[PDB]
Amino acid sequence: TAQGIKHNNVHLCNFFDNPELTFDNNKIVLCKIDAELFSEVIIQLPIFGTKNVEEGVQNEEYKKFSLKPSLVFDDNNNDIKVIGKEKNEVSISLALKGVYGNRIFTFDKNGKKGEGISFFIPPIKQDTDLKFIINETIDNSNIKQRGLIYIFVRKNVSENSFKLCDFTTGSTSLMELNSQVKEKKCTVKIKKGDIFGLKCPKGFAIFPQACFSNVLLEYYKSDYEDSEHINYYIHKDKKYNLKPKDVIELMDENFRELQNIQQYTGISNITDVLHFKNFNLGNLPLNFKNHYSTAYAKVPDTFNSIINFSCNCYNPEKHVYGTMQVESDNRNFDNIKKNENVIKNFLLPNIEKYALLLDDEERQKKIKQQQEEEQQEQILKDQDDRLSRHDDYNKNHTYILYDSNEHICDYEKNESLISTLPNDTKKIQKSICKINAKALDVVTIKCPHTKNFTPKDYFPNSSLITNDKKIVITFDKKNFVTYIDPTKKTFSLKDIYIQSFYGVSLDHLNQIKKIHEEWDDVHLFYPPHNVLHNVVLNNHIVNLSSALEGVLFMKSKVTGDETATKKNTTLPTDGVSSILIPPYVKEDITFHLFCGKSTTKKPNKKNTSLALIHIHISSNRNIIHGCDFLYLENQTNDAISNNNNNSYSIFTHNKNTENNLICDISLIPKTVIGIKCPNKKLNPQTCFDEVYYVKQEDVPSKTITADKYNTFSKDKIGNILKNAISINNPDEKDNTYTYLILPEKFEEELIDTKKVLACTCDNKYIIHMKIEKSTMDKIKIDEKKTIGKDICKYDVTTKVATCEIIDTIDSSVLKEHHTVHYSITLSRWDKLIIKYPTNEKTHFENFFVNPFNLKDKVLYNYNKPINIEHILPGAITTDIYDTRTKIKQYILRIPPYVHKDIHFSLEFNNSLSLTKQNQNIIYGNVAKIFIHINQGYKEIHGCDFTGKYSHLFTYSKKPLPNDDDICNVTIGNNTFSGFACLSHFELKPNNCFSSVYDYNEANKVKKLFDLSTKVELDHIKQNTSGYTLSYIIFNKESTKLKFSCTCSSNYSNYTIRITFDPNYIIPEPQSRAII
Amino acid sequence: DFCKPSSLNSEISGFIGYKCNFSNEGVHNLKPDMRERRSIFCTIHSYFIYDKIRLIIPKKSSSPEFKILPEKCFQKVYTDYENRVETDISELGLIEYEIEENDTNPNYNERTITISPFSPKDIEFFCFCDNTEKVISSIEGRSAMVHVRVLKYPHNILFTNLTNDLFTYLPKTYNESNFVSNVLEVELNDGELFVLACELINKKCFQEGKEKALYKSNKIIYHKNLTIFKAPFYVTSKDVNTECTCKFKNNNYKIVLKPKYEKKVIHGCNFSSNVSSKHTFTDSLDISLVDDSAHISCNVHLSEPKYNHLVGLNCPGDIIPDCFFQVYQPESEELEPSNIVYLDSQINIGDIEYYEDAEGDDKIKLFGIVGSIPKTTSFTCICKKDKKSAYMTVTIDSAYY
Repeated sequence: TAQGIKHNNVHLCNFFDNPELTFDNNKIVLCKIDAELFSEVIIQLPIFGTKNVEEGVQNEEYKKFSLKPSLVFDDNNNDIKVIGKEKNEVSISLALKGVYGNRIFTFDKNGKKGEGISFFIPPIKQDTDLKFIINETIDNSNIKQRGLIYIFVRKNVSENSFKLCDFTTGSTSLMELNSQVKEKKCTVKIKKGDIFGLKCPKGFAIFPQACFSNVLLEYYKSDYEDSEHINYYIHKDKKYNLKPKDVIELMDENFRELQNIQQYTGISNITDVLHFKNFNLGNLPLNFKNHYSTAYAKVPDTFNSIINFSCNCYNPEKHVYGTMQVESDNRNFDNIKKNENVIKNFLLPNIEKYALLLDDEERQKKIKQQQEEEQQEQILKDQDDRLSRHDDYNKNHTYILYDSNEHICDYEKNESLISTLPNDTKKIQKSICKINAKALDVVTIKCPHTKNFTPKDYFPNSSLITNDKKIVITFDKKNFVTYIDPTKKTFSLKDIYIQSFYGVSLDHLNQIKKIHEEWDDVHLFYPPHNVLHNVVLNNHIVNLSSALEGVLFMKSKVTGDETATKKNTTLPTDGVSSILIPPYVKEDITFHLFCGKSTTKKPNKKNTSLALIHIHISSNRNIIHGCDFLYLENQTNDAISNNNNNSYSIFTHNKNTENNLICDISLIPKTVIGIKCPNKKLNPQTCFDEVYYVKQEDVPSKTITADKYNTFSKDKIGNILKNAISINNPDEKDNTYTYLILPEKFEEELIDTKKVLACTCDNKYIIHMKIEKSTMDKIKIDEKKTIGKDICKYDVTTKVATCEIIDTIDSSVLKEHHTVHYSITLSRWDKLIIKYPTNEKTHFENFFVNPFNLKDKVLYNYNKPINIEHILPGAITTDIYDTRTKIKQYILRIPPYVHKDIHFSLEFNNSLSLTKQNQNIIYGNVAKIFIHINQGYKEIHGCDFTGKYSHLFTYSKKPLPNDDDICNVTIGNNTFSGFACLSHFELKPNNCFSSVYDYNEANKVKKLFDLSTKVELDHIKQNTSGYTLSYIIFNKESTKLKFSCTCSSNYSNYTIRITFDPNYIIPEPQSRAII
Repeated sequence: DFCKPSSLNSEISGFIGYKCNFSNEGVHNLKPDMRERRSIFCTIHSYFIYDKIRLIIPKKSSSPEFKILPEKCFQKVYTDYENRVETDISELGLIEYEIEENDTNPNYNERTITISPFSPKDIEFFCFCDNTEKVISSIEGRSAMVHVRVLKYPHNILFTNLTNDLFTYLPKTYNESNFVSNVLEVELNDGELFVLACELINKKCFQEGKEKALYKSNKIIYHKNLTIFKAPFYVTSKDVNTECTCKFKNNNYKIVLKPKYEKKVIHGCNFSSNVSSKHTFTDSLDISLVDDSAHISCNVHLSEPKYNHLVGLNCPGDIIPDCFFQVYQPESEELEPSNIVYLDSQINIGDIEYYEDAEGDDKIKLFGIVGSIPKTTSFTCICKKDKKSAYMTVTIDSAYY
């Protein structure tokens, strides 16, 4: 009857290799844990039954142990199990009030594998009794007990002080999220000494990682009630604000993990600076596919000031995420310098063009020529266009490679948007810069200056050595270098979870608890360093190296002075930096970055201003070419592990017939390759300046070696004849691979057919750049391009208007109209339909669409896509797929009302498709579409409930908390009416106006067709912006009846009263906007 | 049944509309934006019958750089657009007008002006919203202007007085003494504006009648105890009985309005074989009796300083586009949908007196022109039936431009 190995902030009871609690002792052997305060609880039990872990430490003498249950202990892991009265078990996540971090671990040195059982305590208000047994199993009648365990978690919280967002269930539940609904809200309110927790549903993971140890720098205001002041360093009651050494700064050749863990980091230290009791699952949460990503933390007792921040769940399978708002309820700023006094401002960028083939002085002498030509076509459309701007350019021009541009959001220029007002110091400012950048565009952001950390180490190295730091721990497909107490085996996965931020090398670990590390600069910034690397995401931090695959960090340039040298991308050290937007991007998710300023070294919201910057990046849908060597490593992992079903990569990864080291890549124009090799591991580093040539000797080339690529002779073209600009700067050790591209036209003069150049990477894989006569035949047959300007069809009795598309670019037909442009001018209420194929239909197996979606990515400016609702609100969308003919159709009915001249373009392309006829090859073609609308007529006689639609509906009801309305509408024949309600709302009755109440018939639900057979209908259940709309038009109805609808919600209701009556109260003014 | 005239224009929820919005969130904001560079004119060139023209501006506390010129518009307005010469709006000679300044919204300030059709002379006043001084990275803002050319109504005013108040500036052609047996009957010429003064009128004053089928284009509005009745440009019969009831002095006064019948020869085209219909057309070219799908056309032309003409088209079948709310742009070798344009913009007149009728399968589209067009204009309406098409063209070469 005693206690165990309770270790205050850590809890452990090791029965595997602990002399205290091992079978070696012939006396009482048991342990007890009074766990508490969001701290880990480790149980390191012996092997129960022959398990596939190791041998020797699990010899025959040590193998006769067994106790129920012997469940799965490999990489696949279920919730930790706790034994009960019946000698059976129950899940620990329910035995205790919501356990998290239930993972198994083993020791590696000398193969001392043991079934380590770690789990982090959740909020608990009572003393919970969990009891185990430890039993020896030699054989029947020889089963003898030798110990037991007893977990006795204690009270540490109260129901009132604990707030939780159980995202699994509720109106805000994230499970129901789909392609149409992406996010739902939740919040936790915490006053002095409160408790907050997060629990993403199964299938989600918590981001940003290390939360809440480091969180957003949103708000920071002091409170007079505080009893202890703040220091911002490792001193006082906090233990953070130091940087790693032996994980990222000290590397060796054998370290191959550098680019595989650049996922999420770089968050600020405020919560640590604020003494917050932060607990996190590090960068590797539970196996969330069958577990809940959960975390907990507590408000510090001695600290009562104001802070704001948030963290998010995430899942890319359905583009669904959930935001978690965290704030201090003790908001002691409700009257001074709060959100009301926070001035909101906006900024526009300065635009230039990147030096794709130019140098420094060219920035002033030559890039003007590049800049002064692109916008001429946009000017032509703005002014010259009168009917329709077809693609009449068919000689002496190129488009794809010339669209590169550069954008800059300088705040040192616009000091007013980030600095305090010179005299009106009674307010604080907030600013937001918007950049609508596109592919092949360099984005460089300028902000105030703030520098990085500077760790230190000290020790009297003499007559002493530290050789007890050689051990690793393996769990969940990964091996970690960590440390263990020699006797008590007291450590933590929390230490492992934070090991991404710390490391130990040599013998210098003297007095770490007292550190006052500071930056070399004073100004506040978020993130502290490399903002363009750890890009902000509004209220979320992510690393751009892995989040945006293929991104290149471009060197900063404050000034090209006489002392200029090879600078770097480090921000905000010099306040300048640059990145490149890859042509291919996984998703359209936008990114941000924060900038700030202050007066002294210890400032806050009382003496600081906040600025924001926005840069948009386009998505992509077509897979890249090239070999991903890390994908070959993933294949070897698939050999290693079995639960890697999600084997998805963004590269086609062309495969040789028998060989894997070979990468037979064909240099095809109008294609992008993605050969992925870490940093400059590509060998030779001068490649392709120095390459090795092998010849077509073996068609499969199964018998090849990478080391052979060292002895070859080259006398063709030359060595230094063509030079390009720098596109890889290894100064940042987290840079991506080089990019290779080609223009719209290609030349056949310099090709070598029966020989291939090669380069090597990872010492195993071989790159092969080949060219085939098929490409030359394709270009020689496709160069002769014919363009036809056709017109569409229509009807007036039905008010229909549609074009013919699919019958034009068939690749199995002889072409005399290799390209066709379709322009069709429409008006209000016109139902446009677009028929296009996919990359599966016969003769269309390689069809792709540009822009990347007809419904949400149309073009508004020349070669610059934008959503339809951003400039053409109230547009109905319906994308469908045919059952048999593999035909994709879209509906693009124009909104009833338009206030300005409108003309947008959206194209198609089938040049990648071909077919074989009579042993001859017939290739694909290209097509384009243009639409013209102009203003509308008889603006909607209804009411809007979203505000932004104020120019489309007569009434614009801006929603307010617990609002009510009576939208009475009286319309006649040929009169347009409708309403718009928020998507999150529910239409009661459903499907209005399709089925509506009756004003006079006791609000009886009546079908729209039954009410009047001449009523055309069209509905928008949801749209991208998040609104719901309904449309109705009456056409020559010989009756005057009434009906009603109602938009309803928990905190908002809107009633629509409708009566049909011919009338005219318009003098036809039709307010004339010259635009 | 009976209510004061002014109450008939308040029977609407929310707002009545017809606002020149130049706020930051308005129709065309003046903020520096790369998305637009052209000038802004919310011009409404037309007669005004107590019509509401409203200017929406951002709050100065939110946009101090946003200027209002004149600062008290519409209380003070400009008369010289090029020179911006400020004069009090009352000095313009506007008759029985009123202005409002509504600021019951934290997001914007509203200015509303109502103008009566009783100005003795044509009045043109301008208000300017200037944001070009917003120097953001040397990106100047845009300028907006509200053009309100209050044209004196181009017809005589037949005013009848049945109130205890005096209208100083009205002709006062008729009064209570002219009501025989509490009934007054008057004749109105094509387009004449009839005005009745009465404190208590029926809600259907001049809105209903016995033979007023030809009188429906009227934009009947009520204000200052006055009921304004804008006669349509064209009628087909003399007996167009439009009735109203006034309760002045507790007496059931009856007012009857009828046209000064003079059928206007339509300076248009008639593609229908029914050349003896209720309408008369200058040009006629029957679609029938035409074989081999032979196309027909008729080039109608008009040219006069002032226009009191009737232009329209009569043809069997369907008109593509459905004239006259949309008509083809004449500039094309083939007048296909690519040339679709609004007639209100094609001939630069928004006061077109539309008049549509149908006889069996014959679609008749007519519209009246009063005044003059600032520029020479032309339009074409195509009539198609089965396999044959008829081309209608009007060229209105007014003495302008």
